[PDB]
Amino acid sequence: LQGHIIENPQCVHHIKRRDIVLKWELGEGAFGKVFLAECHNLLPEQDKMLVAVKALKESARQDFQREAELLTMLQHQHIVRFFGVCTEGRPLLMVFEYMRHGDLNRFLRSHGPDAKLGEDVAPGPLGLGQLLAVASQVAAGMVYLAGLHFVHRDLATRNCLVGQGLVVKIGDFGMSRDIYSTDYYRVGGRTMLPIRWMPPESILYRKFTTESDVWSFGVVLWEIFTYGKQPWYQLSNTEAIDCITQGRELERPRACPPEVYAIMRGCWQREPQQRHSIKDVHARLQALAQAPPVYLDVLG
Ligand SMILES: Cc1ncc(NC(=O)NC2c3ccccc3-c3ccccc32)c(-c2ccccc2)n1
Repeated sequence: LQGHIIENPQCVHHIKRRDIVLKWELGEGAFGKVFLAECHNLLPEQDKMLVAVKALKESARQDFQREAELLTMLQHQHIVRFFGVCTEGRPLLMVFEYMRHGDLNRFLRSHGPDAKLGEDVAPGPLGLGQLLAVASQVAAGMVYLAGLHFVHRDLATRNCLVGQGLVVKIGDFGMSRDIYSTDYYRVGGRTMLPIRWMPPESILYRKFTTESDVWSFGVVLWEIFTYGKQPWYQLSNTEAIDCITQGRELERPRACPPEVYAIMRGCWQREPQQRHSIKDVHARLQALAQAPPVYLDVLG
């Protein structure tokens, strides 16, 4: 499964069941459901705090232990915080920080020109500075994963979360194939591929590396500047496979300056070895994110 942390061949904190108090469901997938909950005695000078709890729907017990081990390793400002597990009785639970604004795709769409309707964001569409801040934070999380030699394989805005103060982090609760089924191409009986985010070598040769994740980051950058639109939305799944393998590139979004579109094309070099590194991509976006109003006003 592309995006499943256990596809990486690289101690776990435990929380008592009495310390977790379920509030309501946030979502559900084929592997289980997610709830908002209050977690007691988790962090000092807080006493009580909101968390997102993933409940497991055997080999699944072994998958759970391996997932928990890998999630414990990931500790970064731009990776969704994993607090630990609850193993006393059933269902087994995984506890994560709660991200108020939900997934990045939903956040972009709700703050784009097609939205229906102010604590963390100004009225109307997200400005250039805000779009650059979002992009920079996702790149920072990808720099951290590249540094640990982790290959995501399902990087996309749906697989990022947005918290209070527009803090953006990479992470998901394993429900993207259920919530965003049209973002995947169904092969056989259960295989679902995020082809629109995949480079030619991943589609043609099934090779996944730090470089295929750079390509996916370029597509993320494109989703950010189109306010969450699906890449190749005008194409069917087979038509998108044809365009990607033929070497066609996503058009410059209207809200995207040429400086940013350059960073996107740098992620989309046909040859994996010639794609810019995530360190270089993050350095450029961060520089543009923290540029003074005088400098990015002439970019916009
Ligand atoms: C069946 C299925 N399909 C996709 C899934 N998604 C992931 O493994 N996402 C990882 C990930 C994968 C690469 C790199 C980083 C990170 C990361 C970081 C924070 C939070 C979550 C993740 C899961 C799943 C299993 C346990 C807990 C949460 C999700 N389960």
